[PDB]
Formats: sequence, C-alpha cells, structure tokens
Amino acid sequence: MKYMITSKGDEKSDLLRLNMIAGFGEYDMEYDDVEPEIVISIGGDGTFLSAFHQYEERLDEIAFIGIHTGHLGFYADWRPAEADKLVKLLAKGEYQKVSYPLLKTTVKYGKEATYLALNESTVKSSGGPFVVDVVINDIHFERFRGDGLCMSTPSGTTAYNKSLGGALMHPSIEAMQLTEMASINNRVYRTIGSPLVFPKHHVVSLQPVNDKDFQISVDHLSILHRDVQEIRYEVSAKKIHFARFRSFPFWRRVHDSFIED
Amino acid sequence: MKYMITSKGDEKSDLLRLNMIAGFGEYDMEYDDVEPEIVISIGGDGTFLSAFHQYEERLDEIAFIGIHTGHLGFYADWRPAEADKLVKLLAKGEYQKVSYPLLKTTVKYGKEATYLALNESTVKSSGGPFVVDVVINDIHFERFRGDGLCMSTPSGTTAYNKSLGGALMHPSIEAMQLTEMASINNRVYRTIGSPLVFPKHHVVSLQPVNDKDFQISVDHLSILHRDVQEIRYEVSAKKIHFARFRSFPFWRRVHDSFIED
Amino acid sequence: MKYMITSKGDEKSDLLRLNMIAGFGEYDMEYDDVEPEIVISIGGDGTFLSAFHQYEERLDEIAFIGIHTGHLGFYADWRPAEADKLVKLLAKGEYQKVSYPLLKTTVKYGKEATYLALNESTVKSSGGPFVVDVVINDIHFERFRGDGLCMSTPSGTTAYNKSLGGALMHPSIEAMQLTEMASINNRVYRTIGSPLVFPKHHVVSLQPVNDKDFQISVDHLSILHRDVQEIRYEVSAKKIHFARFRSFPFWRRVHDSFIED
Amino acid sequence: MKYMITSKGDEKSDLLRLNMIAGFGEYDMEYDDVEPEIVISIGGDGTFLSAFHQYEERLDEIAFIGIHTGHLGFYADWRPAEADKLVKLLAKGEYQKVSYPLLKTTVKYGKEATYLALNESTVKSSGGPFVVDVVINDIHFERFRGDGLCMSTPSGTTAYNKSLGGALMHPSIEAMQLTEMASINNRVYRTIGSPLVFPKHHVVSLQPVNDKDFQISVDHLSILHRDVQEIRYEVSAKKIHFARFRSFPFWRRVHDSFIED
Ligand SMILES: NCCS(=O)(=O)NC[C@H]1O[C@@H](n2c(C#CCN(CC(=O)O)C[C@H]3O[C@@H](n4cnc5c(N)ncnc54)[C@H](O)[C@@H]3O)nc3c(N)ncnc32)[C@H](O)[C@@H]1O
Ligand SMILES: NCCS(=O)(=O)NC[C@H]1O[C@@H](n2c(C#CCN(CC(=O)O)C[C@H]3O[C@@H](n4cnc5c(N)ncnc54)[C@H](O)[C@@H]3O)nc3c(N)ncnc32)[C@H](O)[C@@H]1O
Ligand SMILES: NCCS(=O)(=O)NC[C@H]1O[C@@H](n2c(C#CCN(CC(=O)O)C[C@H]3O[C@@H](n4cnc5c(N)ncnc54)[C@H](O)[C@@H]3O)nc3c(N)ncnc32)[C@H](O)[C@@H]1O
Ligand SMILES: NCCS(=O)(=O)NC[C@H]1O[C@@H](n2c(C#CCN(CC(=O)O)C[C@H]3O[C@@H](n4cnc5c(N)ncnc54)[C@H](O)[C@@H]3O)nc3c(N)ncnc32)[C@H](O)[C@@H]1O
Repeated sequence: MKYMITSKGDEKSDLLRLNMIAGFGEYDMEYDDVEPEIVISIGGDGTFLSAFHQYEERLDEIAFIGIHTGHLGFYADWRPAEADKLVKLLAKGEYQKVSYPLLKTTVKYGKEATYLALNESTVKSSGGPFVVDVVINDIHFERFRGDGLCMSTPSGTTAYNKSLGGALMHPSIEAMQLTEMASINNRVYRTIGSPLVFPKHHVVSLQPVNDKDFQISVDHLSILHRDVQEIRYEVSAKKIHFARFRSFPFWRRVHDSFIED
Repeated sequence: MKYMITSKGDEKSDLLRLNMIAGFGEYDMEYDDVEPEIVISIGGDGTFLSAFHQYEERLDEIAFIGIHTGHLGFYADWRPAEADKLVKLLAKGEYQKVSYPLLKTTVKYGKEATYLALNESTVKSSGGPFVVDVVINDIHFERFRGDGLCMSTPSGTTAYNKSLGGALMHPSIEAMQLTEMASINNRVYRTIGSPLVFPKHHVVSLQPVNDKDFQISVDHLSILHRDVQEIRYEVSAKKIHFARFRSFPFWRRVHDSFIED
Repeated sequence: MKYMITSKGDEKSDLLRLNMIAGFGEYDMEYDDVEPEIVISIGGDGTFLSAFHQYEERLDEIAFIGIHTGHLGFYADWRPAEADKLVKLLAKGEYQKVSYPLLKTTVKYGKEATYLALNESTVKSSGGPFVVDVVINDIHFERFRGDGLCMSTPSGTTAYNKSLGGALMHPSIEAMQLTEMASINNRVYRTIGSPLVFPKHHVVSLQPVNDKDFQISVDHLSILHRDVQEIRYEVSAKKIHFARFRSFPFWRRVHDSFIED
Repeated sequence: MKYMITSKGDEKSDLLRLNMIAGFGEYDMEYDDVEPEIVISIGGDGTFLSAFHQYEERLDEIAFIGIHTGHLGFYADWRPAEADKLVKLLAKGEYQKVSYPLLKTTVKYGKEATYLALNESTVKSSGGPFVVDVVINDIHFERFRGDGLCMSTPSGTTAYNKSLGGALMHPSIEAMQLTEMASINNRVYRTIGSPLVFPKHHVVSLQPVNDKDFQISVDHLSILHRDVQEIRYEVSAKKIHFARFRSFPFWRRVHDSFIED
C-alpha cells in the first residue's frame, strides 16, 4: 500500500532509503508521505521518535518499522543488510501488528494543550527551585522538591526512566511510571523516593507551589511553558502499531541492548 | 456466616479478639476456624501474613480483614477503636470484595514443590557465592552473581522490594517484579541492574551454575532447599480477596505509611 | 573586634540583627562590613552561603557564625533564643576556630576564571546533550553522557551531593567527591556509576566533546559559560574558619538534620 | 632476601610458581615461608586476601605482590607473561613501597577478639531480623533495621562496598566507609541511607537491641558469633605495604577493572 521513508540524513541512511525506494518500485507499493500506511525510519531511535511525532495524528492507520544504521536502536530493530528482505516481506504483507501503550500529557493555563509521548514526559523548573504538589486521583500525595520528575511509557522505561533508577516493564502492561530527579529528603522535606507505576485510568496531576514557569519535555522536544496551572498525566487511549515480521521479544531486545549483542 | 479471628498473642490483641467474639455472639455469626468465610487478623502485617498462609487452600472462599494493634500495618487497615463498627458492618454484610494478585513459586529437584506468596519470594546462597542463570520465557537473559534475588507481588512492592530499590505498583496490575540484592558488575560480570516487571503468563526461571543448595524464602518462612534443579516464578491464577467497608485507596495507604499519617 | 551581620531580610531576621547590634554596642565590638573579623549570618543556609561569598577574599581573616531563624540550617548552628548568650561569649572571645576544606573550580576559555565553593560545583549542558571526557591527573578515565556532574566539598556532601547518592564525609578529611546525574549506560556507553572521592592535590579535568557551552553553578550561582575549553576541579588550599563556642559534632549535626531533632 | 609464593592451586598457577622459584634460585633469594620479607600471590584477589591473612602478624616486615592468572584482580596487578621481569627486578630490589590503610574490628562478649580486614567487615543476623543501634564516638546516631551493614577500607571500596552503592575512595585517604544493606524506611523506622565516610580515630560501635547472635565476616571468612555485646570499627594503626616496580595509578586500576581494559 502507501508507504514513506524518513532518513537520519547522513550519506549512509539516504542511500539506503534510495535503494529501498527503488526496490519498492517493483511492487504495488506507492510512495506517499501525506497519508502513508507504512512508515519506515532509517537512522537511530531519535529518527524513529521524529517519525512517530510527524504522524501522531494517524496512529490508528500506520504501522511503524525501524532500521538502525549505527548503534542498535531500541525501536529500530532491523539491520541495513536485511533491508532487501524487508522490502520483500513488506511488499507481500501478511505481517502481524504489535501495539505499545502511550502517555497523554495535558497542560492547563489561565486554556489547554495535550501531547503524546512514546518514551516519556518530564518537568523541570525554569531556573529557580522546582517545587510541585503531586495529586493522585484528586488526593494530595506529596510535595516534591528536587530537580524534576519523569513520567514514562512501558517502552520508555529503557530510556531516561532507566537512568533515574526506574524499573523496566514489558509493553503489554498498560501503565505509566513516575521517577524522581534528585529529590531532597530531610526532617522537613519528604518524598516517596521509589518509582511509582500507575494503571490505566489513574490521573497524576502536578500543581505549582510558587513559580508557575516550567520546562516541559515530550520525548525529544523541550519547551518552556509560562503561566502553567496544572500538568496532567494518564495512559493514553491511543496506541502505536509496529509491523513485526518475526519474533523479536522485548526481553531479548533488552538483553541485546544492555547485557551484550 | 462463618468467621475466625487470629491474634498476635499479646494481651492487647487477645482481649480485642475476645471482645469481638462476644460482639459477634449477638448476630447470626458462627465461629469456625476450619472452614471460615471471614478471617480477621489482629496484630501487624506478620500476623496477617500468617493468617493468609494458614488458609491458603481456601483463598477462593475467604475474604480477609486486618486490624493493626500497633504500628500501622499495610494489610491491616483497621484501628482497634473501630472494632465495634467492624463487627456491626461485618455482621450485616453487603460489603464489597477486592482482589490482589499473588506469586507462584515452583521448586524442582532430582520432584516438585509449589508455594504461594503474598509479599514476595527470595533466593540466596546456602553459604558460598550465589551464582544463577536467569531464563525468561526459555531465553537466557543474564548470569546473576550477588547476594540474591527477590520476586514481589504488587502489594509486596512496598515491603522487601521497596528496600531494594524496586518500584511501587498498584495492585490492579497483574504483574510480578524482580529486584537484585547487591550484584557485582565489572568488565567480566554483567547484570541488568534495573528492576524488571513481568506480566501474567511470563515465566522466570532460575538455574544453578555451581552450587545446588539455596535458602528460599516465601514471605516470612525461610527454608534451605537441597539438590535444587530450578526455581520458577509466575503470576498465580489465584487471588486473595479483602472485605472492604469503605474507600481506602492504595496510594493513600502508601501515603499514610511512608509520607506521614 | 570588628564584626558584621547579614540578614535574610524578613521581619524576623532584621529585628534579631538589630537586637544583636544593640547588644554588641555594650562592648568593645565595632561594626564594620568592609573588613570584619567576625561575620554573623541570620536566616538559613542560603543566607550563610551568601555571607561566605561576600567575603571570600578575606577567608583567612574571618570566622563565620550562623543563626537559623527557620528550618535548622546545616551551617547556621544557633537558635534565635540563644542570641544573647552568643553576643556575650563572642564579646568576651576566647572561642575555638574550626576549619573546613573548600573546592577550587577553574574554567578555561579561548583566558581563565577561578571560583571557590563551600557546598559544590556542578556542570550541565546549555540545552542539547551533555557529553564530557573525564581526565584524572592527565589520564582519560571515562566519557560521561548524562544530565551533568557534581563536585562536592566534605561539608557539601549533605546537600546536593546527598540527593544524588553520594556519601557523607566528615569535614576533617581534605577531599572532594564527584557524583553523576542520570548517566546513560548500555552496551555502547559506560561510566563508573559510583561516586568518586579524591584526595588533596588530585586534579579532575572535564573536557568538551562536541558542544562547548555549559551551565556551571558554584553553590547558589548558576551562569552559562561560552567557548569553554576545560573545567578543572581540585581541593583548595584555602579553608573557611568557624567560631565554635561548644561541641556540636558533625555526626550529631547530621543526626539532627536527617534522623530527627 | 627471604620470599615465599602462594598459589591458587590450579595447574596454571603452580607451574608459574615453580618457574618463578627456579628463576629465583639464580640470585641471593632464599625461600622462607615462616619469616618472608616478600610474599608473592599467584591467582586472583581471593588468593591475595588469603596471603595477607596468613601473614597479618608481620605486616610491618612484608611487602606484597600479586600476579593474576585469570580475571584481572584488583590487588594482583601483574600478568603471568611478565613474571620473569618480575623475578629480575625483584631480585635486584630498589623498588618503592606503597601503603594502604586497614580496618580494625573488635568484638566484645560476656572477653574480646580483634580482626584486621583488607577489603571490609560485615554484620548480618543469625536468622531472625537484624536490628542494631549505631553509636558514633559514643553518641547514638541511629537504629538500623535491615539485612546488615558493611564497613570498608579505601582499597575495599571497589569490592562489596561498591555493589551496595558506596563511593570509591583513593587509598591515600585514611578512612573507613559504612554502607547499608536493604534498610527499611517508613514513618516509624529511619536510617540515614547514605554511605558514611569516617576519618582516623573515629570509633563506630554497633550494639544489639534484641538478638545477641550475628554472622560477622572479615574479608572472605564468615563466622557466627554468639553472646555478642558490641562490635567496634576503627581505622587500624597498621598498614599493608605493596612492592611497586612502576606507576600503576589507582584510578587507572579502577578504569581497567570497570570501564574497560
Ligand atoms: N539528549 C539525548 C542524549 S542520549 O544520549 O540520551 N540519546 C538517546 C540514547 O537513548 C537511546 N534510546 C532512546 C532514544 C532516543 C532519542 N533521544 C535523542 C534525540 O531525540 O535525538 C531522546 C531521548 O533521550 C532520552 N534521554 C534524555 N536524557 C537522558 C539521560 N540522562 N539518560 C538516558 N536517556 C536520556 C529520553 O528518553 C529521550 O526520549 N529511546 C530508547 C528506549 N525507549 N529504550 C532504550 N534506549 C533508548 C538511543 O538509542 C540513544 O542511545
Ligand atoms: N524480617 C522482618 C523484619 S521487618 O522489619 O522487615 N518487619 C516487617 C515490616 O514490614 C512491614 N510490611 C510487611 C510485613 C511483614 C512481616 N514480616 C515479618 C514477619 O513475618 O514476622 C515479613 C516481611 O518482612 C519483609 N522484609 C524482610 N526483610 C526486609 C528488609 N530488609 N527490608 C524491608 N522489608 C523486609 C518481607 O517483605 C517479608 O515478607 N508487609 C508489607 C507490605 N506489603 N507493604 C509495606 N510494609 C509491609 C511490616 O508492617 C513491618 O513494619
Ligand atoms: N535550589 C535550592 C533549593 S533547595 O531546596 O535545595 N534549598 C537548600 C536546602 O538544602 C539545605 N542545605 C544547604 C543549602 C543551601 C542553599 N541553597 C539555596 C539558596 O542558595 O538559596 C543552595 C544549595 O541547594 C542545594 N541543592 C540544589 N539542588 C538540590 C537538589 N536537587 N537536592 C538537594 N539540594 C539541592 C545545593 O547544595 C546548593 O548549594 N547546604 C546544605 C549542606 N551543606 N548540608 C545540608 N543541607 C544543606 C538548606 O538548609 C535547604 O534546606
Ligand atoms: N563471595 C565472593 C563472590 S565474588 O563474585 O564477589 N568474588 C570476588 C570478586 O571481587 C573481586 N574483588 C575482590 C575480591 C575477592 C575475593 N572474594 C572471594 C574469595 O575470598 O574467595 C571475597 C570478597 O568478595 C567480595 N564480595 C562478597 N559479596 C559480594 C557482592 N555481593 N558483591 C561484590 N563483591 C562481593 C567482598 O569484598 C569479599 O572481600 N576484592 C576486590 C577489590 N578490593 N576491588 C575490586 N574487586 C575486588 C575479585 O577480583 C572477584 O572478581
């Protein structure tokens, strides 16, 4: 059907994309980058994250596929040498789709704005101290003082979440995980410390204590928000679909990336 | 219906149990400690854990209730002052049941033995170094060298799991969490480090490398097993049922126990 | 002799400073805020840190004293109720001085600038990814990829250092401690992970890999440096002197601040 | 002068020891394993630790040297291929000695026993819960509830200490470091959490709360002590001397063992 290919932009990835396009020309594959049904990413996980955000309005119509040209990327699970076998099996089709949960972020002002994250969403202060009240399902849970907070999807737990001490969780669990960045704990200030794993339909809300300006990141994009009233996290109802052509299990994907490959 | 009451055994808890028994005598409540339908625990979480293991063969017929006489216990969510209101609402009935997942542990020899855990199951060495191969769904994931490993239920994540760096997870998620105890990491030895959260139907298997003797604990009971061939973890198909008489949410239960009450 | 008093600036601290000034008027105490020999800080640890940096050019001539008006500050070890006994014993003199080590930070451009820190000095990126090569006594030790790094004095180990997982070290040890902020570790990227404690005369140098712009903080002051060639840490030859009027041991100071008071 | 050689006991190490003995026969080297002045260890760090404890009564008369036959050992800083150059330079002499601090452990009963540790000394319970009061220079600092505690030398910080989250500290600092094993922290129970680094002449004392039986380990040897009244840690006045034939800096030794070699 309709497909498109995004490239990291270096000489290695553009030439691989050109070779795949020429290979696709020999089938009933039609290149369309406004309404594709298959989105191929060639580069690293940063390239894949950009592909997902380019098309985050047609997630229900698209199956994604990653090729990693350098360091093995966690979402880009194909080697450049296998690209021809990729074109072929893709051209035939009859693959199986797999879906991972996503994170919804809502930011309220004094007006609303919503974002979808594939890895995580984080909050830090705009300069001064970061102080926020953490409300879970409308009950005040804790006052956080520290560098910031990170809310991760399941497939995001191997990224930023992991460097902060968070747990790795299999993407079949529809959840989100909140981790702390350098919280202060003394006789006067108390946070839970542990990461927290939330089920679907739970809403975590962050609320300002003094400053109302924060640096909010969604995946790779970091933007300073002013006059913020509340930041709202929940597991999205939307899911990203991958096209799988063979079994490549998550825990093997984890083994290959951290234990050795 | 049929009920029974286990006591911590100190003068405070026995007298509370006697007062509740006398209070129950004024209704169609019948004391039966061989086939109860309601099991009341009076003491702390250790007393509750013993109550659960006393009746782990009739978990589908029993709803549990805890009263904490001293330090607020995580499973014993009633104060001694409220015991009369407890007897009354219990006597009437019409409460709502809540269910938490459990962990299944299977130990194979050279012969099998299975256990149910409400908090966690752990493995350490019988003296010498602890070295085990970790197999996830029949794929070799890592060789662990360290003090031991801990596999936790959701409601167990606030116990031993928490002291080891694990995440806290809401009990509506049917999962189990594996945490490390003091793993060695150098150029030669590599573990994942992070906690791992497994969904239902995933099987984690631990396999001996040199020594075949291990100290295996299920909740409070610690037993040395000899001639062990394999230790197998999975989320149980069995669930523990609690009788709830009002909303006491897990995250509030967590707030009260660690942030302050 | 000559003394001065800095105040947090709220109504509570200014009136305490005015009362102490009037109390000092009854002795051979002379107020001088250009060349004092005693510097009193009234507020919190932020107020004390500012007092130290106001006079960091006459550290050898000055003994510092802190009074904490609110939350017990780690450097401000006097209560407002004891201020009159403070004026008196200070007026008499014959106290004992105690000295804590300090951290020297040198920043080279393409030109040099040096700073003294009482708590710590940190480095983060100016926006993009933070990547730095860590050179210890002119040997390349590691390439750090992460959020940033923190180098702490001994008396700084209970501050930012502590929230990052660092050890607490007694101020009689002339050392500095380097801690990581959220380092990435996979098959491709490797840091030591552990905090590192360096003796006097060891030089840790940080060197840019791609970007040359960094956010460098010394205690409370955070400044973006451009065109940076190298950042150099070592234990200073300079020491801060405190005036002590009674035994208040560091580990008790630690107990009171984190265990309870 | 007088030398001796201990071997790991496998075919590789015994033959290396025999070749070195024959090489030593060509000089004024005399084999003596009751009163040596040079002690060579051939194997791994376990072999080196045993060599040190065999001769811990003549530490002032002995310089130690390690050869590692397998995995690079932290104390055994020679390769088997360099053994002939080792015999030669050793035979000539004129090397430089380096000294590392050691840990003293005193155990009191109801009677005393003292031990020297090169890596660390640890304490765990004999079965039940481990609860101990931690007294620092005769002030009660904290009540520890957990799996146990570990007190490390500087050169021990890369061993067990490191796996528990402790800092790595250069051996020129005469200190000891206390780390926690899985401490419980809630509203009722509080430990410091952080590692603690103590200077010379500070005394840390551990005191029983309920049980008086503990498992105490000194380096590799683990022994159950009964009727224990107190366990006392301090930096020893004794030091171990190494014979160095070239510069092999500690931080390079750390880089080679954990970053890569
Ligand atoms: N500032 C980037 C510096 S970088 O070293 O971390 N690069 C990423 C590495 O991370 C792997 N990875 C990813 C990813 C990604 C893309 N990333 C950068 C880009 O969009 O161009 C954005 C993501 O960074 C993560 N992150 C940010 N700051 C830290 C930190 N301090 N520590 C650890 N990660 C951090 C964050 O998650 C952003 O979303 N997604 C992965 C996944 N789901 N699982 C495993 N690896 C994954 C990628 O292959 C490359 O090696
Ligand atoms: N050796 C016990 C020493 S004790 O200090 O930890 N006591 C328990 C504390 O723990 C709270 N708790 C529990 C529980 C329980 C009962 N427990 C002991 C008994 O059966 O008699 C057995 C459980 O211990 C846990 N554990 C063991 N070693 C450690 C450690 N090193 N660190 C932290 N815990 C540890 C392990 O989980 C066993 O199952 N279950 C809880 C829950 N689900 N959530 C929150 N708190 C809970 C209890 O209220 C009391 O305060
Ligand atoms: N952004 C400040 C937010 S604040 O919550 O942390 N405030 C400080 C708390 O810290 C105690 N403290 C200090 C101190 C100090 C002054 N401080 C702020 C000011 O100069 O106005 C600057 C210092 O902050 C430290 N820091 C920064 N970011 C974090 C973080 N993420 N986590 C933990 N600390 C952090 C950093 O060290 C700066 O130097 N010095 C202490 C000491 N030596 N020992 C014990 N407590 C001490 C003070 O009493 C107050 O409670
Ligand atoms: N039960 C041993 C299992 S073992 O995997 O850890 N082996 C040691 C590894 O450790 C390196 N090492 C050493 C050492 C040593 C000798 N050791 C064993 C023996 O005496 O036969 C005894 C030492 O173990 C340490 N330790 C114990 N339990 C743990 C744990 N859970 N995690 C991490 N270490 C642990 C403890 O320190 C004992 O003293 N001394 C080193 C040093 N100073 N610096 C760097 N590496 C060093 C050796 O090369 C080998 O690789």
